[PDB]
Amino acid sequence: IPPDLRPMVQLDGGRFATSDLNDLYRRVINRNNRLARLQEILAPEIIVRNEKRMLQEAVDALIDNGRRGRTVVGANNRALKSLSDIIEGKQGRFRQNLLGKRVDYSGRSVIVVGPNLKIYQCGLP
Amino acid sequence: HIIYRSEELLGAASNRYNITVRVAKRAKENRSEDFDSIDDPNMKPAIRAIIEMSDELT
Amino acid sequence: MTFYNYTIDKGRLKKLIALAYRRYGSARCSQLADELKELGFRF
Repeated sequence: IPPDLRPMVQLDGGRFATSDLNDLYRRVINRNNRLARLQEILAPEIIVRNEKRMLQEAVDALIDNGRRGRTVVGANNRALKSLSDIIEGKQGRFRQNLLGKRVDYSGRSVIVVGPNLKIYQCGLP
Repeated sequence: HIIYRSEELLGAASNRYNITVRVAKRAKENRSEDFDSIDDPNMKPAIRAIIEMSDELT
Repeated sequence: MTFYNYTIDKGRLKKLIALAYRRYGSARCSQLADELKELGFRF
């Protein structure tokens, strides 16, 4: 994904506000560089078989977290946001950013009853 | 009397979604023709397109 | 014009609003409901 769709900003206290896509992308490359390291030094086959199984679980948790195996977590004990979990839910990209948007030139207030007026006329402060 | 002029325009037209495009396409001509220093605050170009279209309807 | 010589309820008011739509349209029907609520708020 492009990096602006996984933004990394810094807060006022100095901490960084990372996304869950950066933690799932890093699990793929860390297990892919280990597989290229084990295949170069002629590792035992019980370690290469276990490394390819974790590479299969890293991509599947990146695409749909919690579909086949167990749901991976991060620092907080909530579920990580995968690539598929941002489009299917009620808080996904379809039902919260495409079918319904927050508009400009808008506002709200409480309403009171206006008598001595007409229809097609409203009181505006 | 603007709401009485709009009900006469929507009637005898057979398509209420087509005669409102001709009002919106005439208000842009009245806005470009009113580019001089004289600007009437009471007669908007969107309101003047409804009065001029109802006078030619008869 | 007709003369309504009976006591007016809510259901008899909706027949008057529906009769003004069939004969006069929407502009005169909204003016009738605008004047009927000045009469109700006063009395």
